[PDB]
Amino acid sequence: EEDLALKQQLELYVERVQDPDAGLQRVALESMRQEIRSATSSMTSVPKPLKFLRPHYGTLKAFYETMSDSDLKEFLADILSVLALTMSAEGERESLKYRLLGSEGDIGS
Repeated sequence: EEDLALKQQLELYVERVQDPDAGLQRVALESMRQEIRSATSSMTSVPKPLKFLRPHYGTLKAFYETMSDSDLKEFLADILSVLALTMSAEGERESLKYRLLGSEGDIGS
């Protein structure tokens, strides 16, 4: 039940990111960043959040393409740069392109 609840939370966060409200978008993106940081600390297995968020990579890419410049854009660029680790085809430099457009936040996080 816990895995299903986490998957439901992830898809709900994606839907809230798709919502036009800037505040809700910021809240969802911050929650996604927090959970990604928490899960990545597990060195013993591929994070489940990545496995659950794999299908939404194209939708998030389109949403990035549809947004105007803003801090939300930088946070979403950081998220997509982190996500490209598992979905970028060999030779597709999406991660670096989104990182150069991302924030100058601490890489180690």
